[PDB]
Amino acid sequence: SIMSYNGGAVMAMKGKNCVAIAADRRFGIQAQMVTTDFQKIFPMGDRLYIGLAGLATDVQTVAQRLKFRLNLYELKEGRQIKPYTLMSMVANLLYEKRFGPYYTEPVIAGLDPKTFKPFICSLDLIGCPMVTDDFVVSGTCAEQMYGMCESLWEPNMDPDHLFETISQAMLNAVDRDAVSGMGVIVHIIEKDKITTRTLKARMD
Amino acid sequence: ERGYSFSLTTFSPSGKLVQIEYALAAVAGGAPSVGIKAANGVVLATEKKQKSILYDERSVHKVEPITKHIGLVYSGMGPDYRVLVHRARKLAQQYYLVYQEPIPTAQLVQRVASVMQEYTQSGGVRPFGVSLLICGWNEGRPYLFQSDPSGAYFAWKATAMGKNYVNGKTFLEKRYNEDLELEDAIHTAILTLKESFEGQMTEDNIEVGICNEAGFRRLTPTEVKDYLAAIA
Amino acid sequence: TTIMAVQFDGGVVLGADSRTTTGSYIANRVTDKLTPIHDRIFCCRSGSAADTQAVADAVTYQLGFHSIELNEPPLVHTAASLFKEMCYRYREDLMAGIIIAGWDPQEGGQVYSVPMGGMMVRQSFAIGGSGSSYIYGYVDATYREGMTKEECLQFTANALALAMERDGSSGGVIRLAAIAESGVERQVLLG
Amino acid sequence: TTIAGVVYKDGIVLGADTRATEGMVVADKNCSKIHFISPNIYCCGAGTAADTDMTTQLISSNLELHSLSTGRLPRVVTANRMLKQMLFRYQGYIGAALVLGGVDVTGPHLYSIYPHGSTDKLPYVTMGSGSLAAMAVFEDKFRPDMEEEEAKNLVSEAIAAGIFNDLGSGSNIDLCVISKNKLDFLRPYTVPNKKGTRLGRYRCEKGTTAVLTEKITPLE
Amino acid sequence: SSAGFDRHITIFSPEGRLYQVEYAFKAINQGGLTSVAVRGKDCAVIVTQKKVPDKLLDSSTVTHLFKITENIGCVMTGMTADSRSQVQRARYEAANWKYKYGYEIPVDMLCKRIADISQVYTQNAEMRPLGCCMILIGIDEEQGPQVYKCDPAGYYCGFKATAAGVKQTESTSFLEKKVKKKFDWTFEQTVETAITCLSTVLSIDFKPSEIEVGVVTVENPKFRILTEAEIDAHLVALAE
Amino acid sequence: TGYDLSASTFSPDGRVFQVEYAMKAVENSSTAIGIRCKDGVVFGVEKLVLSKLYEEGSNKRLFNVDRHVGMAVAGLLADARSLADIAREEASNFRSNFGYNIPLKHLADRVAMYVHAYTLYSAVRPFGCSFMLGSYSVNDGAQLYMIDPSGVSYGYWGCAIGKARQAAKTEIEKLQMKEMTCRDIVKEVAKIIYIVHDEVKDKAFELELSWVGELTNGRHEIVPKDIREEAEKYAKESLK
Repeated sequence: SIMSYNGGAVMAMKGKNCVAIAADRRFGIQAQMVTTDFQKIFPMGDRLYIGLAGLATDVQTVAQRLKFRLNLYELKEGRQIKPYTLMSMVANLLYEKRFGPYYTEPVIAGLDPKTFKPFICSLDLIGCPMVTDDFVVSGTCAEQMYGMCESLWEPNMDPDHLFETISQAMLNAVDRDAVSGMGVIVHIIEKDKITTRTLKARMD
Repeated sequence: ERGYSFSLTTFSPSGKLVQIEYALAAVAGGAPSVGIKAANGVVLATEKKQKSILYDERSVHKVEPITKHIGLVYSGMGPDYRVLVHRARKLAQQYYLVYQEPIPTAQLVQRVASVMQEYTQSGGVRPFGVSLLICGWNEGRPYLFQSDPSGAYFAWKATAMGKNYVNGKTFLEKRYNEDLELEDAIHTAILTLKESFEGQMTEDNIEVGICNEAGFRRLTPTEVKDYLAAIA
Repeated sequence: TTIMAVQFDGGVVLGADSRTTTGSYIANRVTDKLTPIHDRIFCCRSGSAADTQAVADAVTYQLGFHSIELNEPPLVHTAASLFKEMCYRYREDLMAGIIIAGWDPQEGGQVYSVPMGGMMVRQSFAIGGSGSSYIYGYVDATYREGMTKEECLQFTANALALAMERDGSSGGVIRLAAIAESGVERQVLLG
Repeated sequence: TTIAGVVYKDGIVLGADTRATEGMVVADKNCSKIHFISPNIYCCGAGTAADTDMTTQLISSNLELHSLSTGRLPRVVTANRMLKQMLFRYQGYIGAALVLGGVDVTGPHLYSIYPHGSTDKLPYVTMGSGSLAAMAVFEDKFRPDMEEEEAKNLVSEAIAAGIFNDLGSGSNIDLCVISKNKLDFLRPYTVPNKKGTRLGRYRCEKGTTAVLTEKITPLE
Repeated sequence: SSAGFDRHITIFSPEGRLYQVEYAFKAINQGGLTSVAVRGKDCAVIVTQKKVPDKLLDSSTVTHLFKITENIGCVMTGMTADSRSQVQRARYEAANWKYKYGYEIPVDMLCKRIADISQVYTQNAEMRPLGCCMILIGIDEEQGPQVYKCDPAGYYCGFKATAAGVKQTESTSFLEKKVKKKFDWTFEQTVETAITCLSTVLSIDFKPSEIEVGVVTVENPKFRILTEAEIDAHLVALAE
Repeated sequence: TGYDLSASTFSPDGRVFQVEYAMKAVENSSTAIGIRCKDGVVFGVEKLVLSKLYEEGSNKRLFNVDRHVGMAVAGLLADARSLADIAREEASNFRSNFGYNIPLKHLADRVAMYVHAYTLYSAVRPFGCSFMLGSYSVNDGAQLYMIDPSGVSYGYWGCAIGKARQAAKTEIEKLQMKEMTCRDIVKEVAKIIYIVHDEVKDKAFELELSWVGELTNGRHEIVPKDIREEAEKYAKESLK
């Protein structure tokens, strides 16, 4: 399919007072890779990120249009954006192309700007929002990511075991996929700091 | 039409815009009003006298809601008031369809003042003759703003618009303070509305709306009779 | 779907089944297939459901506005003219089987036929719908010029019951209406 | 997807389920399918999930605009007329199957709306993929002018018939009871499907995953 | 105080006035007419004289009582050509309510939408502001009968006894002297005050062929224009 | 005066002089009368020869709007020609949208609203025309209408437009028109034209008579007065 033209995998997972998000690194046309440093996770303010997967054209295009609407929002209002407000903003942007749709499926993760409350959601390619309490996934290798997260997720987890859970979920699911791989990057954010780690994955 | 599209307002040799200063004269010759920001809410009160004993008072309303936490009064000419009300209603829903969240009161005045701006600069039309007072309790702290037919806007603690506003300018300066309750604010809002009213103030000569943190609400004449029941 | 219309000396008599189906499943078990437009003019509709509901609301808007200007009761031929304008213009887009009938002060009872093409014709009696082909030879061997009202209520009741027995898209319950100078007599029948 | 409604002697009970699927994979275990319209009118959605969401917010925006300009309580026939006239203009491209219910001055009113723009007023309706299973319970066990708990028992039975048919839900049967004065809204009304417990040891170690490059960035 | 073009177009003068609209308030008075509306009861009464100065001129094609919808009727004052175009918008936009919203338009909501059309003619220039006035009646469910009145300035209100035309200041002085005591309004009291107020202001004691009576009542909520015979029945009933 | 350039402005007492000015341009036009019998409408136009080179039936003021409707214009002739094409075009849309002939009560409403629109804006001027509308039907009888430049339109039994508007209807009203047949009316129209101003300040004129009713089977056409010549044989008998 068109979603299977470049591959990709984005996973988010909710912790106790923190939230983690991960993605792969491979960029390539259908069977031939090109590079291993393709960005799929974009910062939208502090303690609030977004992940994109699907057609690599619409990954870079939507991330620039959303940044266009964000900076105009944060200047007419002195405050920063709330995580629910971004989800309503993205779903508006996708539904405007109702019949010419962008081929991407976003994943939003972040904390509350005032309190510590984590937030995860994901959307369809036309903008049906969906908030959960445990994890959201998107990409070509979706079913592999559901099988790992249903077994490894625990309700209240420190940032140590949250890191080890989403690492073991992403490493085992992506190695079963063919068109995803070549490295995995992990952002784990919290109230005090932001930790970015890259994992030792199979480069085949 | 022919399609002229020339504006009716130009600069004086002194550098003043003449027509906008004329429209403020029509604002001062309107019905008096007062607004007071208290520590827990905002109180709006206006002065509604019918010209006869025939007019019904349950038909037209002065205190008018915009959203369920934003109300709006005026002091000017009645017919031009209803345009920007219906304009601000449709404008508030366009925020809500995009962001799925009720509009904050600071952001509403940003866009309504741009509407009143557009009739000054554009072609062939005159400006409004209506100043506004906009209220609401968004995110804990309540707000009270005033707009004018020039397109500007301010942020008042307590102010008065309409006739004898310089008397209510002095009276609210001596009466108001930093904090009260809502009930103290309605008491001093009628006492400054009793400054320029007629001989008899009833449940129907005044018309009062408030802003709780539970939302916007305008008062029925049951309470206003019981509130003006010898409480000054 | 089977619809029926017979005029007589006083006025007209209308009738239909219900059974709004979708493929082989009945979506609506009981359905008002006949629709008021003005106080004396009904129509019974066939074809696509969402099309004929949209057309009948537009004609009611236009005819209802038109009679308040004239301060006169509308003509039945005027109402049948408005369906012809929408169906002929928006052909290749609609599937409408409209039959217009009703009493008129100038002309008495009238029955008009607007099939899927867009033409208009006056008839003594008119049928339509999917199950109309089955009673189609019964009706002209049984029809007789100069009936009363009670004969026409008996005539259309036996006429609709044969298709409702037989056609799979038809059946349900019989809805009848008698329009005359006096009033409108609507009734729901089974038998 | 299974939604249903009924009209008892005083008001309207609506029911729905809590699953959204993608292909043949359960995407959501808890999706709210009963949407707000007005303080007396609610609506259930079926079909394309994003088409029902964007449609049910637009009409809910206009009725709030209409009733606040009028100054009185809205009518269900106003919400019917807006929806059937919107959907006809898109020629059925917007795939939305809706069940509309509310209590007016005239009383309770229940509608069913098809994505081409055909509407029906009925005492009881079912929509969705599991609508055929839920209509079995209605057509067997409906009687006119039921009581309160008799109606809530019927709808919770009819939705459960669709859940134990395929494409049911990770069942959290929802109910919205609309009466002349009281409004109810019950998300976990009945939870019949419980996930079994996990019986395995899944010992994770702080350091069982190799890291190539770490990075720390403080905040404030 | 003529400054710029304030005596000619719709711009503000000094002291906040604007003169072209308050020239329209006495643009009604070239009609030479007076209309009276009374709400007292479960009913509502319109009364207005006609003036036929010619035997060649017809009698049925004169009446200012205009049937808007089946439950809403109105009377028009001022100049005739601007009045009948105003009724065209009222007939038109009442049917758009029924098409868009699926029920019958309230009498309160209709007088708003009429006044907003008069607003843009006031607001925008090079557009003449329709020197005529409209009074409505109708039955609202759970509200009773109502009487509304719309200005050329776009100012509307709703009230019990209404005078329009030439003689407002004489008639409204008489109606307050009448409606200050809450007497019983039994649908013959309503007509008797509607007739005898106009019969004292104009001082005519008229023949049955000069006036009309529009009426609506909650026993027959249709708008209804009275017949020449039954106008005489109410007329000899007050002949004491 | 000094307030009367545009038609979009009011006078300080509340009227529009551009409408007032255009009415008395019709006053300088020659007299055209109209009268209806119990089964039809008879028109009549006093039309004067320009010099000699007129060709006996040029530029006539008796128009033919529909199958059963025609006009009796007076005023600026070229302005009435464009106004007649509005009425010709209006009846065709009613035929195409409703399938039957236009009622005359509705046709006068559609034209007068179109005349009304030229009385509002500054970009255009009011029309300088006034005219008659006659028709006949078996379901409605005969009707006769009258439209001023302001747009006020209602029905008469007899009327006159021109210089001698008052001087003609002084002796229209002494006819018992409710019971006369229209064939008797034709010789009675002939004297009313011929009474007022044959050749006093003018030189010569020529008579035109239009004709609609039951005798024409609903058709509207000119009289056969080349047949029997009975107008001038009977109107010229009033010399004594």
